[PDB]
Amino acid sequence: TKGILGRKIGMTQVFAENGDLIPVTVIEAAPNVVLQKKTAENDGYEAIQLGFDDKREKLSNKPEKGHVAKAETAPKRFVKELRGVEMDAYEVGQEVKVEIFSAGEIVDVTGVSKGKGFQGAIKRHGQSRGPMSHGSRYHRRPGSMGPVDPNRVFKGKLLPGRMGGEQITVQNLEIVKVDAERNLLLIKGNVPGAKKSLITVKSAVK
Amino acid sequence: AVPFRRTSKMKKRLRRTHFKLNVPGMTECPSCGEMKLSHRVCKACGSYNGKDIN
Amino acid sequence: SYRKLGRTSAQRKAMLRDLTTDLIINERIETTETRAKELRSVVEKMITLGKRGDLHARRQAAAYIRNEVANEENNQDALQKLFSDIATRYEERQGGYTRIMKLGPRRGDGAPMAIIELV
Amino acid sequence: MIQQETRLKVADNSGAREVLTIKVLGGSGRKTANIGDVIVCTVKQATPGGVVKKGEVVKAVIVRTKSGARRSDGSYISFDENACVIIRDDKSPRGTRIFGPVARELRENNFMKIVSLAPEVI
Amino acid sequence: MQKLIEDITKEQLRTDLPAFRPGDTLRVHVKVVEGNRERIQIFEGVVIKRRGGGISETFTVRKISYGVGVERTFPVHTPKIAKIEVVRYGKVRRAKLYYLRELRGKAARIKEIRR
RNA sequence: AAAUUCCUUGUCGGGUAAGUUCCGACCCGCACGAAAGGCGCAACGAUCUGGGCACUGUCUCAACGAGAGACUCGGUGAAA
RNA sequence: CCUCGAUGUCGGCUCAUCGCAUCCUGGGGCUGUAGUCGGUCCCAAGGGUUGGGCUGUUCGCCCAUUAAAGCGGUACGCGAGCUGGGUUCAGAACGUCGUGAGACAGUUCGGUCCCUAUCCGUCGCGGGCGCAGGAAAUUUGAGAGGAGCUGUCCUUAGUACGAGAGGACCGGGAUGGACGCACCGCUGGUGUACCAGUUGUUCUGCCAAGGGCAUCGCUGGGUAGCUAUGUGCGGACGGGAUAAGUGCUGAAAGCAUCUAAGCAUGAAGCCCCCCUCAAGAUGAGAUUUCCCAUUCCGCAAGGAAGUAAGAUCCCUGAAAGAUGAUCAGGUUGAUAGGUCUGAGGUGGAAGUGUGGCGACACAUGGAGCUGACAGAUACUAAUCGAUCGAGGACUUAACC
Repeated sequence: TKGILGRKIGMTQVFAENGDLIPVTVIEAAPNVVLQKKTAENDGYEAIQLGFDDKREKLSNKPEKGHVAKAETAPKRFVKELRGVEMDAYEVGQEVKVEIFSAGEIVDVTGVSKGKGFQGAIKRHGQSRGPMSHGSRYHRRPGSMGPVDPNRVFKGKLLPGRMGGEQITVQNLEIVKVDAERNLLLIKGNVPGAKKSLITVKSAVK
Repeated sequence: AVPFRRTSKMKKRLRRTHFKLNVPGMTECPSCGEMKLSHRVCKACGSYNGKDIN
Repeated sequence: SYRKLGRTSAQRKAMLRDLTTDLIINERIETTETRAKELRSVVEKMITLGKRGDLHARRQAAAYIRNEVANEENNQDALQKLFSDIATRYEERQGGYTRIMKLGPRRGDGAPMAIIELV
Repeated sequence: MIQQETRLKVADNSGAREVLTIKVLGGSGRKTANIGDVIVCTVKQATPGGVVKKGEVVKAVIVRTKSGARRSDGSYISFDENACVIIRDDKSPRGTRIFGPVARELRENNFMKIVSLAPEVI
Repeated sequence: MQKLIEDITKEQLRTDLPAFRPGDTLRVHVKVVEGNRERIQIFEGVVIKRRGGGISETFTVRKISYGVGVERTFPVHTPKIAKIEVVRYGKVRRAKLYYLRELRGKAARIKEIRR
């Protein structure tokens, strides 16, 4: 189950070998460096930590410096592991590139969403509001709590609070273009997150 | 909209436990003698990153 | 974005115009922290408009700057002072004409005071 | 997008002048029928000579709309005014001929007798 | 990222279009596939808008055909348009000629400029 | 079948895709009726009821923007 | 029988939650089941269960859909959440009753719906402490939540069946409906420090050029951002154990028998596979890396007092935000503002010249201007400082 992790640059529009158009997200993915290989003999599972981007020496403290310096290219900004892979081809200190993907496969794309702040019932849960008129003073408001008899409101009544800022995976996204020397993936569709945010990319579980 | 029972003095003090104000972030002035906030002009000295402010 | 300073758009335009012309007059200004931070960009726009010197920039700066008297016994307005003396002082620099220095907070407001100076 | 309770131009010489939509054909409740789909409509206003009079319930096909259609090519069709063509219980229209231009999206469904009767297709 | 997006789009944005502004008449030869055929059909109209940039730039034209206005929007930089000819330039003051929807029948007089 | 009719959405017709409300006609008028006036009636009504042309966030279905509160800080500081 | 020192009624809106006596979908028995059609019964509550006309209406009747348009409980759910149409105050009138004042579960027109949330509750965000050191990261997952619905067409094939009409089970392929999640590249919307036109008056001494006020004066476009009606994706293939049912072998009870012993198969249902939260899971998990064992005292139960790894106070901000918080940065630096180069948007600036009597038009010139957009640049601001922060008990296996 191949996978890399990069950042969201933005959106383009790519003609695909015909008059037809493809909405494309452009993902810059620099070569990811393997930092450490979690094996079940001492960890109980099978995973591998991929690191991405390069921090400065003022930004990076000594625990990150040592943990990279087991097999060292440079201290890394985004460190995130992934599971369910073969382990003999992956080695510590090995670089994985976007060339391991091709322009035909089917991708799960995972990112942390945009933030919408404290924003309430109608915007948050997609529910309806009452009339603007005929004298009704009830609009933009959550609802009724529920029945009288339990003498409380039930658990999980959906209310105002904070939207966004959560990790969400879109499924079955399709690679359109892979660019080797400019380190790009170009994916059909739209991926969660604001610009320059971290998004990881996996071969989809079909 | 009406308090059913009075809040006891214990619950009153437990709610007031987060009502303190902290000490201002303070720094000794390099032109000496007085004590200043950080990133602010000293009131007695009239100096900020050296030299006078007039 | 830009700050709104708790007042409508026409009041904001009038207040920023009065503040930028009074900074051109007095060459140092005491305002609150956010009025200072919003004044900095507009005064640098006026100064780099005056540094060009042509009449189109003259008419733009006259569209923005209030008609207040800048010097005694010389009949020099704020526009003429800005163009002549400020460009004459400021050919060499580019960018960064202003300084913001924080002061202690206001007695009646607790509003953080601030000094705008022109170097 | 054509809703319930829309009045439409009638594009053929079937004797109908204006129609009022009842319910868009589709799933359980459907909000809209963009172009090409069939609707159930009543003849609100009628030509004095013709085969259908004012106020019976017919099944029409939408021909052209103000909010147009999106091609697979990324290009777009947008007409000026909403207009429809009455068909009868089968895929063919009962009008003798069609006025006005007709969209291309009728051709991908089996609307050969309308898209041939059209004087210009865009 | 603007230079990187320009570097990606630079290989496939088309180059042979003539420079037409919004608000002049024009003809588009669009290729259409009816019978698994390759034929081109012609659309003569006045350019109402041209918006966007790069590949994202789109433009639309408006043609009054048989008593009904038909407004057709293409992406500009597309392969499915064979060739674009301009026949008459126009003199307009707006950048987007939205009033030609309401105006109809030679109150919509686009004055030629011969440039 | 009315400001009066429970049976009652009386029956037929017009209007509407569909009309317990509306209009026109019949009269078995529970329980109209001639100064507690009967029946008409142009103009008039912030009256009540039914329909149509324009027009629209009233709605399908919500979205953004501005100001005053709300929220943070400084001052003063109640009530059931 | 509780409540009349007040327990707010019918209907509708907003929000749902449950039962199964199932409306659809799933799996089946029987048939007076020639095949989708049907009727009854069994298992099954996982999800779904439409818009309108009339009426104050639930309830009904009707039009047009749908696969289906379920029945009920929760103070005939929900009025410190909303509306007030009818009811159930004062006005007025019709029929009727009364000699009258008046009265009708008879009608009709009009009729003030108060409250700043203390405690539980629920939805979000923080501070503190704990986890026999102090930190920086990365995770295992007990345990929660969410999702879980279906049509149409083609082919299998006018094939099985049925003189005919009609018309399949099982299996593949495309595609849509309603919901859900994400994001502005497109279509659009908004876009009150963007651009342009223009009316009235007034101001900058006048012309030209501008400013103020008139909802942003109005009107035509519109950058960033937020956005749906726009775009992409989703509920799929599957595994285990079952429900009804179908069974295999097989005595009790030499036969027979799905049964007591054994052995299988079989649902949209249960548990996984999908997605998210999740070590306060006090049962405080695990891996990797860094500091590691310093000063005084009662001399040792242990105190206090400077530190290392590391954060913080303060400051520049946003991809975050009610404030805290999280994240990007703090002078060996690109965090923000400027300046320059650009993308986009308006659309042809001012000044001169020419044509004209003039309103005006052309040339200079895709010009001028430009808020949030992306690059370069140390020009101004993120200065000098201070604060918090480890030294580690008894037993076994085994070593200094």
